[PDB]
Amino acid sequence: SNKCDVVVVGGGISGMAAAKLLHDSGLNVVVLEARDRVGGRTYTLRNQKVKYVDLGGSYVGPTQNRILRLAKELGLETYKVNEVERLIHHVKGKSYPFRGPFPPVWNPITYLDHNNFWRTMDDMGREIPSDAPWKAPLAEEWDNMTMKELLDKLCWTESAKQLATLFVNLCVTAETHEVSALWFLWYVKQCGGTTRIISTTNGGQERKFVGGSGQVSERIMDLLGDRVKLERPVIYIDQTRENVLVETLNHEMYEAKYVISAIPPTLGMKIHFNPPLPMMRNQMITRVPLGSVIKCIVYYKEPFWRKKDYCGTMIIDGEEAPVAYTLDDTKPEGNYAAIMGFILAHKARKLARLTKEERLKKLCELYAKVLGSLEALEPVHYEEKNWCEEQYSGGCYTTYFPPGILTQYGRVLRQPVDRIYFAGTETATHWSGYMEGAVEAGERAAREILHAMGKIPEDEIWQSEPESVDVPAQPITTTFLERHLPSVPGLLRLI
Amino acid sequence: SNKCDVVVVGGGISGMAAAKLLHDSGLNVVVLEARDRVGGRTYTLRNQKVKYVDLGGSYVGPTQNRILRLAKELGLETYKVNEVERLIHHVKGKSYPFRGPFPPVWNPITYLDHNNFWRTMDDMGREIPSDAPWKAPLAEEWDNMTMKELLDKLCWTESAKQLATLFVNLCVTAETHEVSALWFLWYVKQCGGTTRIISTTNGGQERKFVGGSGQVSERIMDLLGDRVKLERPVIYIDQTRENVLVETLNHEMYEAKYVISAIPPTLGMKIHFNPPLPMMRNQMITRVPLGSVIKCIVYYKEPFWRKKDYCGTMIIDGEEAPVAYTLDDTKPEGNYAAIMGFILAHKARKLARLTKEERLKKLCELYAKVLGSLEALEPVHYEEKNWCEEQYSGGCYTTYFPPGILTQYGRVLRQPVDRIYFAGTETATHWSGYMEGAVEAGERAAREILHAMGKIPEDEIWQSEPESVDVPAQPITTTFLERHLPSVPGLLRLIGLTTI
Ligand SMILES: *Cc1cc2c(cc1C)nc1c(=O)[nH]c(=O)nc-1n2C[C@H](O)[C@H](O)[C@H](O)COP(=O)(O)OP(=O)(O)OC[C@H]1O[C@@H](n2cnc3c(N)ncnc32)[C@H](O)[C@@H]1O
Ligand SMILES: *Cc1cc2c(cc1C)nc1c(=O)[nH]c(=O)nc-1n2C[C@H](O)[C@H](O)[C@H](O)COP(=O)(O)OP(=O)(O)OC[C@H]1O[C@@H](n2cnc3c(N)ncnc32)[C@H](O)[C@@H]1O
Ligand SMILES: O=C(/[C]=[C]/C1=[C][C]=[C]C([N+](=O)=O)=[C]1)C1=[C]C(C(F)(F)F)=[C][C]=[C]1
Ligand SMILES: O=C(/[C]=[C]/C1=[C][C]=[C]C([N+](=O)=O)=[C]1)C1=[C]C(C(F)(F)F)=[C][C]=[C]1
Repeated sequence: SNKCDVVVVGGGISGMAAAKLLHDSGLNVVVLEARDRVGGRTYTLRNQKVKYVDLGGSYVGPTQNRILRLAKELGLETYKVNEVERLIHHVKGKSYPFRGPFPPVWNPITYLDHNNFWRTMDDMGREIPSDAPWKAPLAEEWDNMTMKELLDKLCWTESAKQLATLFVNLCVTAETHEVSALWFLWYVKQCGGTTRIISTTNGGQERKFVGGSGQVSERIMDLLGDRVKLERPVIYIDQTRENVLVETLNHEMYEAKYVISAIPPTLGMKIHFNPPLPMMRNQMITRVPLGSVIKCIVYYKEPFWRKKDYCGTMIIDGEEAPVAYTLDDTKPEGNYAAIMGFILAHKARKLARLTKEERLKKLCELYAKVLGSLEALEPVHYEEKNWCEEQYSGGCYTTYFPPGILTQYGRVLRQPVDRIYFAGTETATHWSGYMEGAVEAGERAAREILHAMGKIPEDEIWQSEPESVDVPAQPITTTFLERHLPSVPGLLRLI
Repeated sequence: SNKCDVVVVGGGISGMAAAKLLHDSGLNVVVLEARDRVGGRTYTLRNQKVKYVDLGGSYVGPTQNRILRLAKELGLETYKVNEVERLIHHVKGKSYPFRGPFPPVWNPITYLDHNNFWRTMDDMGREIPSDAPWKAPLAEEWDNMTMKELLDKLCWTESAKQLATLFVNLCVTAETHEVSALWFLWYVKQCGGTTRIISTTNGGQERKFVGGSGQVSERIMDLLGDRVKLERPVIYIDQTRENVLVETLNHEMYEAKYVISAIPPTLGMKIHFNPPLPMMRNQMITRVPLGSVIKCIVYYKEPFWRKKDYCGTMIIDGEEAPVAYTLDDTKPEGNYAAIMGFILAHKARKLARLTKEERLKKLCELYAKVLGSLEALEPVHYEEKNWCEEQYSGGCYTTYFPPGILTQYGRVLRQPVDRIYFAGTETATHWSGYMEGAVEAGERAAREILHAMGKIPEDEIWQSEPESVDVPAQPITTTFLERHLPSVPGLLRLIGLTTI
């Protein structure tokens, strides 16, 4: 057997961040990675046509201080996603350009309904503990409803319900009827609320890494050398003896003091456990699917949309459109002009039966309509990735919780099982679902082990992160009218 | 490698029925079973205090002709569960004895609401094809609602909503808010509807096997001999070469022409696939949990409840009650008197924290109150099994579908993946979730392979089953009033119109 201090299962950002922290503390770590690459739900493809492209997780922004610090230490730089010109909201077959993060509305009833929807998402979130959403005062009530039920109650207009639906589909790559209202409300609040999660400027989509986010995992693999074992899917963990035994599919055995599980929760099902897992974890890992998305990048000769004072952001309502959301993916130098779009949730499943060339035609025709430009019909290149097909991800971006699961099983997610500690972005308390949450959870799991070893005190397990000097956060603000305008039923109670 | 025609993954009733059919057809089969025993979600415990007891699946009944036929061919016999005396419905801390399968209501408005609830479940079921529920005309609308939402729309009384809640909890070991309305309506219709699924006499809970249901899998293992490999959990299936390669945890390799996967769909996640599964199955097997249940059997000196004209059936509403449903589990000889009860859904999670002795105490106190009998506080023995702890089951009785999954992913549940065919009760079209459905699916998967091999024509893949001569099925009937009485909103519309 190969003997080490800690085996880390998974070489995504979380497992690499955990392995780096333990290595830096002087422990002998091994990373066992199922794939022939590191990075997991991050994947940067390089070729002459694109230079580089993120086909998985890409964006970082203010308040994501851990991923920004880790990347800076590994030598990476960010650049800003283009948001100089106007965003577009495409509604009932017409483009409405706008500025500011929230698509505006002009009808006064629709205005009250939209304002109340976003305000209510944040009001509900203020009662949900980031580190324990099952402790929300209405946890059971909210966990026993889907987001479809909540939007049916809250939205008096079809306009608000359609945009709220798009919000859920885009944020969590899942239908409103698939997901728990408590879990969705927690998910938004633990990113800093509605404005922060939906924003490019001053929010989650502000920046990308120069050369791709895959460099985070690749550069930690560079540091660790042959401590990273590629094509070593873990099949078996045995905790019955003095040392933990970890077996891989290619017949290798690893012996360690402790294990970090840095894989999506449900992919724990791919490991046979001795002794069996405790009942609550045994069932939990069958109840926590990942969402569905195709990330598609269409390349053009120039960023032609900018000539029409459009930044390349499109928010596209309705069933017919394959893509509900796009961002400008042009490189910081103005070259490799491109539009990134997502095919979300049921559409990822519906449109997966098409060929790559058929998806490209649908996207170009959509973009030609929304940007009002024939130039959209002349792509020079195309790259896409359907994350639903990945055996060792299960989907993207993250794990969602169907109704009833977070209150019954949520407490299990980061509970250690003897000498197995749990990392992965699903176990974070701030930007869970993101690269930021991956770093938080991997470093916290590593520090749980250092505490178990008697190397650090209990109060050092959870550590605050200084604000980035390069990407400072501006405050989220609201107006008097936003805070105090009535809801639609509120306007009716006054009549 | 060990070479054969067909590797069957899983030695539950479904894999064992598949293996038996293939063996009987002259093929070389191997069964790879993870556990040190066959039977899976069936498990018959034998000891001197109980003689035998089913801690997993137990009951069979009219219309379950495949399991009856298989068991009969293996030399097994059935007996009837005791339903001679009155059933009890316990609600708001009082017991109401009754006869007939449905707990009755006297309040006229409540009666309309109850009648309409059961009628509507079956009316909706008649829109849903057993072999393709996603083809129901309103499949998307019904799949995008939980059963909680459906009961909130349908039940105009708390009485009906509370009974309907217990019905879902007991039938599918899940909460109403956990499960798709389309899936639940399918599940009930593919068992023959509300009356058949809830009934003891003339329904699913009519009979048990003398000596236990585990004998089905055990007697097939006896016929197959050393073809059944115990403690062989499958970890890897490789279809990249001319023969399929199947690898076990204990480092054995099996080579076959075809594979039958006879495990619960989500337990396919325990296998690494080369090439990877197609996208739809890859995601489906992360979306289909099994329910939660502890099956608990309390033994007594005598079946004392019969002396009070109670058969031992208790239908118990109330968050405080650990157990929502019981049956008499006395042996057919009248000895080893016992009450079987289920701890369902969230209660199986909440009460798993307790010791075995603490659960026995809570159950005895409950039974004493419901039966009005101090004798219930004098148990002589106790057996239980929490199925939520089983690595190689995932839960019991069966797999449930949360909202949105059956329409998006249901088409791939029994779609072959190259040379992998899918059995297991979850893939059945009649009594899916039951031992009957295990037999249907195992035999159908085996015939798909016989067809692939050119041994049988396509029209022999799906085969009807002659009715049991031992267990005749009475038809499900309704009265004129049951068919035509209005719902509560129907009555309100009649009132509004009159007064006009
Ligand atoms: C896919 C995706 C993700 C995504 C996104 C868009 C798409 C299409 N957009 C994002 C964004 O713009 N910004 C952001 O911060 N995140 C975004 N995301 C999500 C992000 O990619 C993920 O949150 C993060 O990458 C998750 O990291 P984590 O380290 O927690 O998880 P992982 O990447 O899935 O890594 C797990 C690794 O484990 C290996 N594995 C799996 N099973 C085994 C076994 N049995 N044995 C050994 N290794 C195993 C996987 O192969 C993987 O490398
Ligand atoms: C648990 C339970 C079930 C049950 C019930 C009450 C309880 C508490 N009441 C029932 C009843 O009264 N009447 C009835 O007809 N059914 C009832 N059920 C359901 C019933 O037990 C199940 O429907 C039926 O037994 C399912 O049979 P099936 O053959 O489809 O599935 P299985 O029994 O789960 O068998 C699967 C086997 O596969 C092995 N396994 C799992 N993973 C692997 C791997 N990787 N490799 C090899 N073998 C594997 C399992 O160990 C099992 O033996
Ligand atoms: O929820 C939103 C965006 C999330 C989001 C989450 C993860 C990853 C990414 N990304 O990679 O792009 C975007 C949103 C929503 C809206 C709105 F208002 F239309 F609903 C307008 C803009 C953005
Ligand atoms: O749905 C019911 C019972 C299913 C059921 C399904 C599987 C296995 C078993 N079992 O082993 O006991 C019982 C039911 C429901 C009622 C009612 F009406 F109260 F809801 C009254 C009696 C029975």
